[PDB]
Amino acid sequence: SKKNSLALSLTADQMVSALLDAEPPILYSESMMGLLTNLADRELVHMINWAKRVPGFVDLTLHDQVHLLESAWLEILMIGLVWRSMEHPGKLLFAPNLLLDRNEIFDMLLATSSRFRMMNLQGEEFVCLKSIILLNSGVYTFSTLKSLEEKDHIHRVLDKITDTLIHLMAKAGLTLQQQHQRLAQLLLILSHIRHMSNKGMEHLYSMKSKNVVPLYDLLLEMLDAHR
Amino acid sequence: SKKNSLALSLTADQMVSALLDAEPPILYSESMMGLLTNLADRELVHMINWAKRVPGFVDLTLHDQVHLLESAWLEILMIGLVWRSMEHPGKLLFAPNLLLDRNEIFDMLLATSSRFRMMNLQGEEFVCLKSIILLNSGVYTFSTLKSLEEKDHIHRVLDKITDTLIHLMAKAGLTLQQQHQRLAQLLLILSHIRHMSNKGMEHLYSMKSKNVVPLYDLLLEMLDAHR
Ligand SMILES: C[C@]12CC[C@@H]3c4ccc(O)cc4CC[C@H]3[C@@H]1CC[C@@]2(O)C#Cc1cc(CN(CC(=O)O)CC(=O)O)nc(CN(CC(=O)O)CC(=O)O)c1
Ligand SMILES: C[C@]12CC[C@@H]3c4ccc(O)cc4CC[C@H]3[C@@H]1CC[C@@]2(O)C#Cc1cc(CN(CC(=O)O)CC(=O)O)nc(CN(CC(=O)O)CC(=O)O)c1
Ligand SMILES: [Eu+2]
Ligand SMILES: [Eu+2]
Repeated sequence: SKKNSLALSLTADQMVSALLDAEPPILYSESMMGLLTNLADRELVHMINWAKRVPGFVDLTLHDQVHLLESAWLEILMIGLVWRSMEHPGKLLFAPNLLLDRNEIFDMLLATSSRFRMMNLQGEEFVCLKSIILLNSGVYTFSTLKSLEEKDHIHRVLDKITDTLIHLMAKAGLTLQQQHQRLAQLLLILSHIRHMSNKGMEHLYSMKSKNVVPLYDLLLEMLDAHR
Repeated sequence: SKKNSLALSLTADQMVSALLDAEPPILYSESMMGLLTNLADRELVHMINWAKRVPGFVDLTLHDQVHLLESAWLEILMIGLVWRSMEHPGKLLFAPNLLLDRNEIFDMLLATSSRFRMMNLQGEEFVCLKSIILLNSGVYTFSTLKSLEEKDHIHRVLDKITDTLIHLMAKAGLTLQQQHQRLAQLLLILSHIRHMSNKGMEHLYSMKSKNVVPLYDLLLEMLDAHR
């Protein structure tokens, strides 16, 4: 209701449950780039559905919902990957039947996955991060009274997810200090994910340009939204 | 000493003073792109000097020092600008004698400046942010025992700057909660600055490619480091 919003009245545990229930279905893959863009294409359908279930999200205009999707899709895909590969050091689990390794975007992705493991990132935190990406990546790329009213909403939901995260950390045995150091640690990693997304976008765009065959519709649509 | 490091033994106020003393000299400008790349070129000299004085920085290898500079230079330039223009709504103060306005990278830069104003960002916080950019932007783009020892250092200094920031906020009248919400707010903005840096880099590169005249040496060197 963007004023009576259900998202602002959710406790930290409620928020966490909602996010966990919203988690998309495990997908499997069906050349190497072709397997990746196929998976990517199919995950995007499920991510559009996932976003609906993210507290605060349906309270924005449809155009703003689409803008956030267009802005954050790769980062979201990437944080998923980085997360799946957390336990496979030197490897990238794109799907259970698609695991690759060591021996550069892929290297940045491996490092990030390592960083997560060394921090021992938790599934409850993961889902928090993924939503922040959704709500934040587009936000300074939307002017008007409605525009700032939308921005103010997103900022309010983001503050709400911060509280959750902080709550989670406190629930586990962590000093106030340790809480704000881990919060900082995790958010700074999203800088790197933005960066990787910008590089992956450039890469994907190259392949499009040098391939003759246009690749999947949805995936192409989310790529074209950038530029 | 990266073990006896002076940076890890600095209190929050000490850290803040050091950062403030390290602040570079006000520069003035001397076509529009030519004025901007000139200023940019001249600021870079002073930023190399500024970095030396950033606690923790001289404790890294020289190659890692250069890598961090090459990685973070535009973001740092941009956070400077965004900060200078905070008080000139709809305008960008590149230098006191170079002020531009409204009527897109520049728009992202204005929005960020607005965001800062609405948050009423403080000079003590500004300098904290600028250093985090320095220490963080390159860090997941450095493998070996020394490599992780460097990473562990940077992470330790970053944790130290988090404490400072949090301290500052507490010093001003802020709830624990307000502290972790503002910390989140500020770090998420660095995602956007990374993003803008990636876009500005692409832009700068275009101008280089379509201009015949090569522009300034230092500036060209920091651009070439990307790619
Ligand atoms: C967008 C993206 C494709 C889709 C990716 C994706 C999909 C789903 C998902 O859930 C998460 C993510 C996360 C990352 C997403 C990719 C990042 C950029 C992309 O376009 C690519 C790649 C790609 C792939 C391969 C696979 N490669 C495997 C192999 O050679 O068999 C096939 C390819 O060379 O054709 N190589 C490179 C470049 N390669 C550089 C090179 O080898 O010199 C990176 C490297 O392998 O380390 C880039
Ligand atoms: C790298 C950079 C030049 C240096 C910049 C800088 C320098 C020092 C510093 O302390 C901070 C920063 C922060 C930003 C830095 C710029 C971002 C990208 C850059 O290459 C540019 C520009 C630029 C400039 C101008 C100036 N422009 C002013 C004017 O037209 O007279 C001259 C130009 O058109 O030649 N226009 C555009 C694109 N323009 C798109 C266009 O107008 O359709 C943006 C727009 O004006 O909103 C891009
Ligand atoms: Eu490859
Ligand atoms: Eu222009």
